[PDB]
Amino acid sequence: LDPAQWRPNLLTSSSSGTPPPIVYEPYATAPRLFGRLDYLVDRGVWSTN
Amino acid sequence: APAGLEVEPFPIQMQVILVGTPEAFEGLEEDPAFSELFRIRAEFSPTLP
Repeated sequence: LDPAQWRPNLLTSSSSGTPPPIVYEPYATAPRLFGRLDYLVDRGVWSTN
Repeated sequence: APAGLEVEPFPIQMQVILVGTPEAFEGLEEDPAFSELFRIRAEFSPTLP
């Protein structure tokens, strides 16, 4: 059982609500909009979770 | 690289003094963002009295 593959990945948290989350993203490239999926290298093997 | 670093935005305290031949700016003044950022045109007279 891989501990990394079964863990809730924190994206954000709201300590607020006034003001609401205002995300100005002027560099709206796909990695900067939808997020990145980075990988770990294990002996030349690409892995992700 | 498998995974980079998420570098946060940095408030810029420097000021940029570009230097260029006028035809080098003829191809760079087309952006309205250029006019908004660089506002002081220090233009050298090619001929002195």
